[PDB]
Amino acid sequence: STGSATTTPIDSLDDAYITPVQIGTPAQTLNLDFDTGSSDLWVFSSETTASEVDGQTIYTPSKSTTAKLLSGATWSISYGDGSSSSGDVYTDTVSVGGLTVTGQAVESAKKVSSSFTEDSTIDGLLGLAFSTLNTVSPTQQKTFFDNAKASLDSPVFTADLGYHAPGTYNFGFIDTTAYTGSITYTAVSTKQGFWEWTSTGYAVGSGTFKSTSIDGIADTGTTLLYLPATVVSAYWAQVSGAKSSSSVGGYVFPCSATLPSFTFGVGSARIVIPGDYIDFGPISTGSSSCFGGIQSSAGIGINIFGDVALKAAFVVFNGATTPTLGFASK
Repeated sequence: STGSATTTPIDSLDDAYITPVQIGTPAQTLNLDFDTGSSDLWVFSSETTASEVDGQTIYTPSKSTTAKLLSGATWSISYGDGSSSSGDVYTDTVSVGGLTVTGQAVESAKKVSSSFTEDSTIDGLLGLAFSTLNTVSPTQQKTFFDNAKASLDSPVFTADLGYHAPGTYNFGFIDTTAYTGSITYTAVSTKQGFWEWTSTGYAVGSGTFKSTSIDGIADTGTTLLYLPATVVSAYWAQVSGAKSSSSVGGYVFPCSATLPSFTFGVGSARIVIPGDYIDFGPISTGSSSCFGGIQSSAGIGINIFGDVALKAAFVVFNGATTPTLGFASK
């Protein structure tokens, strides 16, 4: 089997991407944030504290003839921005782009933090990291990909995120028309539960490439690119007026600037992030100070190849017995 679904930016800045997901019988379609940095599929639901729902579409398990309470199971998760959610668990039928999994754990939110409430466009998350990170207790549950894997034509999914435009998540096949040149594959460590890999270096604009190992995660659920302070300083030093602002919480730059590109290495290959991808717009409405899309990972504890980087590539998440990651230009 295979599946193919369009993923769409939630706003004009590509702050996140949503993908329609069918849950239950009859289908209830929710728009979920596909997140290769976590491993829980959770949804706003009829059980979510009413004051914490503001415009989201909810899953109502009592209206699904295939929903079954997973007795005794609870979940609770925190995210990189300090947002969180928790609740109980059902199993139900879940389909993404024509690909169906029966008995998928669907984690129903009883509580969500302010950040989720305030974002009316995201009805929940669909985790695509390794199932070892799944938070369901006392019996850990498998991700949608993990459940689908054996049925897929090939044990892979691909992320093709757009810049200010829709893109695609495919399951079970590699669309050879979706990228240019060849796909370069690179080793993955699953020891921390993430799609963790090592970039071979970077360049700023038309500058020379610096060969240096940068360990980080391929994370569709993170908006920006978080890299070591040395790398980030080198980038922003090429933008007149750019500075790190503690009050704003990162590098900012004059909105009148033309940003240089940023290149990252994948083995001997190179992915070029155009400068425009690094502009996240005014820090507040009407400001002429703009937020940068490359930020320091210092004090995160890990480097994160988020949407800013991933949207410059066609990315293969290869879930073979020994997982790997593939990157192609597009």
